Amino acid sequence: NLNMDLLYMAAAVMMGLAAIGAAIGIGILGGKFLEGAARQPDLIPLLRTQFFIVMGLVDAIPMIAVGLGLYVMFAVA
Amino acid sequence: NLNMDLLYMAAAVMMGLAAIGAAIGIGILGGKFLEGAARQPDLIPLLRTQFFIVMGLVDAIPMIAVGLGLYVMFAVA
Amino acid sequence: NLNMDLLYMAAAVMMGLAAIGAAIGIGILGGKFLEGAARQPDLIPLLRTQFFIVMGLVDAIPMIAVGLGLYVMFAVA
Amino acid sequence: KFINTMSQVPTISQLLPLPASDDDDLKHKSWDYLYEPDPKALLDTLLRRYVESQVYQ
Repeated sequence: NLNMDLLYMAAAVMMGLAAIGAAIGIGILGGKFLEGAARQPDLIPLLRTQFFIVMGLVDAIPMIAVGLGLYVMFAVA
Repeated sequence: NLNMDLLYMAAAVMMGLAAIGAAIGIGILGGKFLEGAARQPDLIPLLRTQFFIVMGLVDAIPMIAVGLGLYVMFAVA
Repeated sequence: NLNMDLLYMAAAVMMGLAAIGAAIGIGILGGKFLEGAARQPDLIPLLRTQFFIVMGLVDAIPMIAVGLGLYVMFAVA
Repeated sequence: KFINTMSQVPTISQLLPLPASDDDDLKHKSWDYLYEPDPKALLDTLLRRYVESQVYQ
C-alpha cells in the first residue's frame, strides 16, 4: 500500500495547512474585534455581529481544504 | 498505476497553499475594517461596501488555484 | 510516468506560491487603504484610484507565475 | 458678569466637573483625529488648559 501511505500524507498536508491558515486568520480578526470592543463596550453586540459577518470569509478556503482532505482520507483512501 | 500516487498529493499542496494565502489575506484585510468600524460606527455601511469591493480582488488567485487543483484531483486523476 | 506527474507537482508549487503572494500582498495593501478611508470617508474615490494603480503593480509577477502554471500543465504536459 | 454697562451681576458657576455643553455627537462621525501620541494624554492637558482659560476669562 505505497499508494495508500501517500494519501495519509496528503490529507495531513492539506489539513495542516488549512489549520494554520484558518487559526491565524481568525486570531487576527478576533484580536481586532477585541480591541474594538475594549474601546466601546456598549458596541460589543454589534461588533460581534460584524465579527461573525466577516469571519465566515476566512473559512472559505480552509474548510474546503478539510472538505477534500478528509474526503480523500475516508472515501478515496 | 503510479499516477494515482502523486496527483492526490500535488493537488493537496496546490490547495493548502491557496488556503494559507486567502486565510491570512482576508484576516488582515478584515482586521482594519473592524478597527475602523469601532473607531467611527455609522460609517459601517460604507466600510462594508468598499471592503467587499476590495475583498473580491483578494480571492482571485487563491480561488483559481483551488479550481485548478480540483480539476486535477478528479478530472485529470 | 514521472515525466507526466512531476510536471503537475511543479505546477502546484508554482501556483501555490503565486497565490500566497498575491493574496497576502493585496491584503496588506487593502488593510491600509481601509483605515485610510475610515479616517476620512470623503477622500474614498481618490484613495481607491491610487489603490488600483498600486494593486496593478502588485500583481505583475504573480500573474506571470499563474500563467506559466498553465503553460506547464498544457504545453509541456 | 459684565452684562451691560449699567448692570453687572455676581454669578457662581461650576467648572468642575465639566458642565454638559449644548452640543450633539451626531456631527462627530464626519471625521476623526490622528492623535499623537494618543488621546488619553492629550485630553488631560486640554481640560487643564481649558479650566485655566476660564479662570482667566
